[PDB]
Amino acid sequence: VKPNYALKFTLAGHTKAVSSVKFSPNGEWLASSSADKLIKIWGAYDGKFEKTISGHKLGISDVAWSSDSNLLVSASDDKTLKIWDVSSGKCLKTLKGHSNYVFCCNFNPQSNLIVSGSFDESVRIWDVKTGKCLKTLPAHSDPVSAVHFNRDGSLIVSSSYDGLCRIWDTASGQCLKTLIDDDNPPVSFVKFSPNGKYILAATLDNTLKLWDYSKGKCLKTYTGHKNEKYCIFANFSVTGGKWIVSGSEDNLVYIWNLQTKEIVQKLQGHTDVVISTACHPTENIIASAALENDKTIKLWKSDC
Ligand SMILES: Clc1ccc(OCCCNc2ncc[nH]2)c(Cl)c1
Repeated sequence: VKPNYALKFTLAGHTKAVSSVKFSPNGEWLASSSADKLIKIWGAYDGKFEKTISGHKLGISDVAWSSDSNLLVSASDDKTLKIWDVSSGKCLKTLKGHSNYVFCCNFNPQSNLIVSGSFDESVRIWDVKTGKCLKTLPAHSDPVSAVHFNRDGSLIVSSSYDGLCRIWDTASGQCLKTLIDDDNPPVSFVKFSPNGKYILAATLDNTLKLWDYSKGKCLKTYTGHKNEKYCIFANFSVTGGKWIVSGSEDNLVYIWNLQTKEIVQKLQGHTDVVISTACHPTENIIASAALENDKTIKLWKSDC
């Protein structure tokens, strides 16, 4: 009914704020991106540093894995995304088209496509093999904070400081849905649930909400943490108990019971804002990463 996540490893190496951490789908690796313009790879189970991947000319806000765990895509302040072959370290493609900072990115499950969101208020859909932009979506009227494909890649969800979450048809580019609550504070993060029936959205009023989007209504609300300034990732934890996991501006990792909405654990250790968390695909392992005054990544493990 409660997990018992405890610190196992602290991963040090980035020289500026860490922006994002993601587990490879095959569970072997952790990738991290940073304001220090670098991507670093780490052992998911031992926390052992593996390699550094370089090339962006400015800081990196996001990194994501392909489904086969062989490629990474990164989103940078240099207005580009880059596709990387992880084993060789080579930049396969540089995706050019955004006219300002690229803030978020993801592969679709088939991993033939990349979606990106930018400060330029647009969402773009890219072809992985050619590196060319397929669609530019006039998605929002403020910076785009997050983009995510659903389980079969037919849908994209985006969020923005303009207070909206929007659902897009991947194939046509048409806006299928706009989610409005009773109010519209900036939306700082969004992603589909594993089954694709729900979306989880963070707003900069210290609140996480679980939405049934097809019915366009809020089902759950998660509070207790602090989130008023940063685009903090949130996760569905599914390997053990069903949790909601998120970072917080009080330097803690918050874990909620998905159903009761109660806080079931708060992980202490970081010394600055926890901007990013990730959940291991098969083991009860959480990765967390923190901002400039901390710079470390932490690996936590629970027995349930
Ligand atoms: Cl001061 C500051 C401000 C922002 C930063 O990273 C961007 C936020 C985290 N990325 C993200 N959230 C959702 C999609 N990508 C960092 Cl590293 C430092």
